[PDB]
Amino acid sequence: QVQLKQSGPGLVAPSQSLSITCTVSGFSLTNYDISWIRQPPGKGLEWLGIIWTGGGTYYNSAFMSRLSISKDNSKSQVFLEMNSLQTDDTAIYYCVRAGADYYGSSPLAYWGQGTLVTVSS
Amino acid sequence: QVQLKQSGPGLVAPSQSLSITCTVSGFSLTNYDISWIRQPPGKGLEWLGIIWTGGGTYYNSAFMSRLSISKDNSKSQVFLEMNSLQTDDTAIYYCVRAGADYYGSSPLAYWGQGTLVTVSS
Amino acid sequence: DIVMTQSPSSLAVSAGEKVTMSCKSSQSVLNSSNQKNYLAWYQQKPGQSPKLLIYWASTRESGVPDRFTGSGSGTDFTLTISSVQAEDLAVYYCHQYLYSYTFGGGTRLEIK
Amino acid sequence: QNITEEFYQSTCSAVSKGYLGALRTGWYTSVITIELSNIKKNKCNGTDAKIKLIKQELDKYKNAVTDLQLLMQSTPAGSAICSGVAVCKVLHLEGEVNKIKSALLSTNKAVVSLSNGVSVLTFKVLDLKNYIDKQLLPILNKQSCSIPNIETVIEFQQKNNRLLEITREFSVNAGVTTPVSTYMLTNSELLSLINDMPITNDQKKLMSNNVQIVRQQSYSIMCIIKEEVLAYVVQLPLYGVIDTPCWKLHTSPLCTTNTKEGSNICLTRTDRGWYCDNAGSVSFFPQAETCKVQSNRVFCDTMNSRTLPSEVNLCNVDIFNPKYDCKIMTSKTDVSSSVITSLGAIVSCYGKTKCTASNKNRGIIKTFSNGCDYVSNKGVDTVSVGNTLYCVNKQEGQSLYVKGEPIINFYDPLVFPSDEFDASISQVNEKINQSLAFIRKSDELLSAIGGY
Amino acid sequence: QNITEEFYQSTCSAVSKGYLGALRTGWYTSVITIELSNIKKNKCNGTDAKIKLIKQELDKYKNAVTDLQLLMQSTPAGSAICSGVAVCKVLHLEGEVNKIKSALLSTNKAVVSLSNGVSVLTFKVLDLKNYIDKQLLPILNKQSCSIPNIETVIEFQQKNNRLLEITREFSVNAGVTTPVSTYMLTNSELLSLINDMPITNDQKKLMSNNVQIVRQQSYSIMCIIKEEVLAYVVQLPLYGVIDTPCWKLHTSPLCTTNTKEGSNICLTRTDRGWYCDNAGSVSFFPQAETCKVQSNRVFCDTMNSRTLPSEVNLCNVDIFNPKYDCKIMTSKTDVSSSVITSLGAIVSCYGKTKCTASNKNRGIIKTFSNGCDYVSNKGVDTVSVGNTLYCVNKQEGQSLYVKGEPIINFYDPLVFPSDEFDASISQVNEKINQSLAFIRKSDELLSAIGGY
Amino acid sequence: QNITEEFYQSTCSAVSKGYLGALRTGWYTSVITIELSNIKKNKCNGTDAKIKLIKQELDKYKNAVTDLQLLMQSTPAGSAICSGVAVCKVLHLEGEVNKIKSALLSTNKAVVSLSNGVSVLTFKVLDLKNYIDKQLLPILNKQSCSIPNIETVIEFQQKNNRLLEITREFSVNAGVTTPVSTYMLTNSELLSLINDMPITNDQKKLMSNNVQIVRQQSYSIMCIIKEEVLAYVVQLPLYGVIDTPCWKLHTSPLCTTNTKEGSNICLTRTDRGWYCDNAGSVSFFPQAETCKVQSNRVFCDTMNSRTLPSEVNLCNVDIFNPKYDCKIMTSKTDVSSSVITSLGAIVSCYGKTKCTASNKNRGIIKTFSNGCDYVSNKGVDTVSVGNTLYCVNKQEGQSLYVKGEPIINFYDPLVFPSDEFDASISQVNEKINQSLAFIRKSDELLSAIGGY
Repeated sequence: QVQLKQSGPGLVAPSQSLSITCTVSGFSLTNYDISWIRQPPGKGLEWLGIIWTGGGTYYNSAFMSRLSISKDNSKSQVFLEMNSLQTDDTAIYYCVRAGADYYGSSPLAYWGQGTLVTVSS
Repeated sequence: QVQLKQSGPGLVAPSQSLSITCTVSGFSLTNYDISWIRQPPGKGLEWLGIIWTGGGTYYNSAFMSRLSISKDNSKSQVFLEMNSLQTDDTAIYYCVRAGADYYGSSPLAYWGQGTLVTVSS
Repeated sequence: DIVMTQSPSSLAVSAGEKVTMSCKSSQSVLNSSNQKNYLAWYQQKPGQSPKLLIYWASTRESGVPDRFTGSGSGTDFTLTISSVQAEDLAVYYCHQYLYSYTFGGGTRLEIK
Repeated sequence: QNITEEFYQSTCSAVSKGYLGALRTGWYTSVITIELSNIKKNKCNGTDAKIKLIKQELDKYKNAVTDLQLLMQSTPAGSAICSGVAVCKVLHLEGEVNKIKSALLSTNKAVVSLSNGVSVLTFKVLDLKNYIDKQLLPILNKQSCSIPNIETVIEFQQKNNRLLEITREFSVNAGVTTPVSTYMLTNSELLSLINDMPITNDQKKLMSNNVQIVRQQSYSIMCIIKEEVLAYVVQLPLYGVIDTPCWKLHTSPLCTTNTKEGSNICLTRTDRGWYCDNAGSVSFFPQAETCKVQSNRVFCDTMNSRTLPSEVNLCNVDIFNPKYDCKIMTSKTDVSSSVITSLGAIVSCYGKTKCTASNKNRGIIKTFSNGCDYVSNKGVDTVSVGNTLYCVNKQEGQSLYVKGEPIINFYDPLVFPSDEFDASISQVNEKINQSLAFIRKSDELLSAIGGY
Repeated sequence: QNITEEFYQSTCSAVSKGYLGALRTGWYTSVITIELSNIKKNKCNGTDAKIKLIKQELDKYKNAVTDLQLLMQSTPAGSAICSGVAVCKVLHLEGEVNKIKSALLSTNKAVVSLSNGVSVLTFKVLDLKNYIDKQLLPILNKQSCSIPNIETVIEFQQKNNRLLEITREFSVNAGVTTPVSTYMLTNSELLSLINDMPITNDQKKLMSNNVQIVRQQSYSIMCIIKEEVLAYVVQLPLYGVIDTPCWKLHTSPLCTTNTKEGSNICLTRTDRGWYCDNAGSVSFFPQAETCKVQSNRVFCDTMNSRTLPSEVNLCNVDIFNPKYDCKIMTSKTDVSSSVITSLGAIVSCYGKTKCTASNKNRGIIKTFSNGCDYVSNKGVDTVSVGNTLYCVNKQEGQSLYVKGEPIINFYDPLVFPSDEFDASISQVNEKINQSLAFIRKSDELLSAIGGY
Repeated sequence: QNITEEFYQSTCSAVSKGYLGALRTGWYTSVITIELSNIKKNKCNGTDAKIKLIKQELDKYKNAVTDLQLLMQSTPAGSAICSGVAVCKVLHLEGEVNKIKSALLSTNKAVVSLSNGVSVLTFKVLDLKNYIDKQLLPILNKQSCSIPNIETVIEFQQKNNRLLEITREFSVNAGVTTPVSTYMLTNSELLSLINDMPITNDQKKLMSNNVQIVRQQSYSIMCIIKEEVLAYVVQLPLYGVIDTPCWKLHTSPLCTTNTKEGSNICLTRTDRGWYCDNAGSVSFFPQAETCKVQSNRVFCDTMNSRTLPSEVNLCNVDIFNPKYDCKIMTSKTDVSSSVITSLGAIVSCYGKTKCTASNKNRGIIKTFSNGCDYVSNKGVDTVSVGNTLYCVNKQEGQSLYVKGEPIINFYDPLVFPSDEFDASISQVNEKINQSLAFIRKSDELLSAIGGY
């Protein structure tokens, strides 16, 4: 089987930096893309960038100035960090997966357990 | 005919630098390798580096840190210099010749007249 | 480096007899490029610089006497003096110049 | 994902399988602009060594500007430079450079629509105008030439350095440089540009995974130096297809095993090279230079490819398939030769030439017979034929040896054609038919001779 | 100026006329010299990192000098190197370097005559001897070894940088570098050198108009490092002909329109390439790499050129003219292909391959039929054949379409030759006749069947 | 030493002699390593210009490291790498980088045995880790962040410059860069590598005499970047044969002297190129690009060579010897052309073309007749054919002219073959016999017209 474990604080004061780590198990990071989706309470999901198999990233245009996604292959870990977090950014963060350069990839199949983030002082 | 004439002092204080020069006549330095061979008293001969036709050198692995051989084609001269000379290095020095890359050569035919070197203070 | 081992250390003999010295190489001295053997026999008279006697274990240097003509193969070579002479009282070295330059101990000849 | 080489002794050809190629089918032009300063007159008087160095750097900058103006005089400097040339001419029209300047004033990146009707992304890599006017221009204007900080000079040099390296690479190449160096476009800037490109997510992922091939396939065209703007078009590739099934075909001569010299007829499949799937048709790449190969993905370039119907694939597994006509070459030279494939080596030995296969630890282990035979890549690390030495690669993957009767056997050497560079199975068949027709015409001639 | 590209459907070949070419037919060699310093011993004893940097730069200079000495040991390193080699050997003679050394002690340019009887200009681009001996040599000589200013170190590095880059280029290129970089000869120095050449005013003007082509056609041969002089021969081209009428010829395959495979006979004129007028004869350039093009002005190199009688001109407008015998090839492969001319494009479609011509705003606008057809460059912007894509260059000028019956029609497929490379119309007229003679004698044979 | 260039007017072929040879038969891969520092976080809070420059240099270093990591992602990046990539994956195995890192701690050069069973020499060219950790890392760690002096910034730039240029070359060349630049391996370090290579002393001497050819034949494959190590395999050549007697063969077309067009049959021996002696067999080099030529030693590369039996040499002095069957080309084009040999030139004139030989002072001195004729290199300095011009090299050596009847005379033009890429005397004579059999059959037919 495969699994994703999420670590790091959820609550953060406004206009600070929020960090989080998704540690994977059951597959090689050098073969699986790892996105980061966000669900505000009582609202649908929205995309918050991605980091490819080669280490490159494609941030969302709205958060491109604050979002930051990194990856380490040896530990099989992914790191997400956001800056200048404001009240609107309270949500639940999921370190969802992806597949290959094909449709038959199970686009967003195995999602993390989900980490709540309440942005308040 | 061909000949080699050796100059420079032979006696030197220990842990000093000893210089020596071999001037060739009867052949072009740009065609003949000019080795340098050593003979301690009451002992056989031993190798002390060489400088090729193209100016490059291949020092002895034990003497590579101190031995220095140079040459100049115009005056047809070869220079040898050793550093940190100690008591064990008292010997007889020969600026011996060589041939070509092909084996069909006299390996060490025309040796110098021999320069004695007594390392003492 | 390849180490030369020449025997005997000393070889006393009387004039007109036969003298044979044997030199052994630690590793093969044959060259695969030119198909030759890079060993040379040198003779050093007392108070004199060494004189090239033989290279290739067969060919002699120009101007050397014909009484010295050794032979050998692989890692074993021998120098033989057909007619020992009174003025041929010298120390003889076997030398390799394939992968580096090294010399033996020196076979000593004394007339009697 | 797993490469399965298959060697067919029927033609003794090695076809690899399971490649995930990505054909290049388009270009995208980014107008990379640098903001120069139109400074030509020096007014301050200073004999200091630092001032002399600053003036020397400014002279180098002016000479670079003049060289770029000469390159513009060389401008306009298929499908490789057109859109670069097209943007070069558009920027020459009045007001276009001004609109680029106005759009890029606010941000280092923008999307600008020009009079030609095409909108392109413009990237301000270096702002030399701001540095020149704000830092060294005030010192150069005042009569004191007050420079108490050496570092600025070095900083200036650094800021100037890229431009010089931009000019130099231009000057030797007359305004068309490939591959795009790290001076035309930094890898960080290139990666940031790939995200602003109007493409799918798959294309961004593909060209972010393999960024070096993007540089190898890219271009940089001098366009215009004017109005304190140095604009060159970086023409990045565009991969319309991604992860398509691609496979390579290596071919080796197949000659008769006859010991007597003269009866050697060699049949080599000429469709050697790469094949990819694209829009239901096979893109064939004969030249081995165009298709770069990464670990498993065969990046290619349809700039010189040939479209073919799908049944050409059926020609690989079936030589005599009626669907497609395979291309072969008939020659007489039976020189022993070997080709190192991805998962082994094909070795063809004829005449008195010797062929050996050796491992690092076991030494020589195999001796090759007459004909073309294939050796795997594990347990055999080198192959020496005659005096030449081809090293067998150590790539990991399944390899299959297929027992096949040589196709040269069913063709009679007497009627077999010679030195035919490119042919076809039906083409050689009809050549044989015409030769046999001549044969039976001669038979009719001797029949008439016997009867009369 | 007015490029009148005429397309002939008789052979479907596009001839672009009205080019003002400038052939090159010789070289002028300048002995570019750098004054070095024969410094080998350092007497400085200083642990300061500035003195360490000075010593490191001096060590780099010494290693560059040693590398140049190795390159001289490589010296001497058609018509490409002869003049450089000849001056290389002359400078090796005793005193020949000394006269150049003693002739430039007052000026940076002079024409010196050597023992070979040739007088050449000797530019002195860099004077490193003066800087080394007057600035850092006094610092090294004194036991204090106090470097006064860091800008002295920076200036030393900047001056030495040209020599280091020259050494790097020579080492990687083994002493012969082309195109001449801006380190061997700056564009300002090259422009000043063109004015001192002993040539016409037209040659100087043409060279000053196109300096980039001069660099592309130039050379820089390392000659000698000796007597505190590093001399390399920069041999610039020489254009003995200027504004001659030059024209290009592009050819495309012409095959039968039959859809059935095997009946397509392809003819393609092999005289493609450039043609120029020179001394009453036509200089023919078969490959297009030699003849660069810049704004209707073509620049050509005569080393690969072939002289031809003027009558070859009427070959272009009349392939059956008895004055000249043009060159063609006969092949069987009828692969659809496109060739991009100067004012349009020729596209040959056969079999089931599809060919389209499209404008960027109107989409697909034209569909091509079987055969070779030509399209202009205005109103049509792209041509896609099968899966591959080609342009049409945006060059402006009159383009003429000439209605011509395909010459392949008069050539019967049964007697048409195959896989030919460099045949000719008079070459291909009797081997067919012999073929019919082969028929005729075979016409006797069944007559021998009939009449006995 | 004495180059005895002998020209044979029989086939008008020029064979040089007296050329020593140094064939390349092996590779020696040295793991050149650079000690990087794994620094990713900057703790400085200073806004000084020197601190800004330091941060810029560190950012350049980090971007270079990231580019090298991308190049590693391109790794493994045909023996030219087959032996080179075998060390890359060995270094990828756990602990294999650590053993090199530990062994090279004491000395900057050491022989290290790896898990593959092969021991290779490792050389620490640049210790960037020590410089970064000991000099600028303490400055970064402190909150003050005060650079001691700008000379530290300049030294950091100079040290990082080699790594930046290494990364630039790797990025533009995707890792495999050739020739090995002076940034990959300095000439002094290359000489030390040759000295410490285990080889015959003759090989050490030969490599020390010609280091430029060593660089031209070398390679530099990017292997790995990991564990604060940057390892690239520099695989130097290995010359197993030295001073072997080699010889060149230049061939020129030999066509009929008839002025009437169409009757000219051209014979040109196709075995042109270099030959060398090696282990009792002749190594033939089809093209002249592989065999670099020094003053007398023709360094070569057996990676493309072909082994041949010894008696092929007897082909040069006797083309009709039964020992070897030489290679020729039978064409029809009789274009006048010249080939410049080492000690003169062969000039072939046919038709109405004119050929002249001229001297610098005496002017034009000789006019060439129909056929191929050879002119020496002393007394003649230039040869002009038609409108094109070549030299004759002024190399010093004996040249022998041999009177030989044209072999093309013995071949009848009617039965002579055409456009044959590579024939042989046995092949030509057997096809001549076949054509004569055909004419004999037609004679049998015309006789069968009678007889009855």
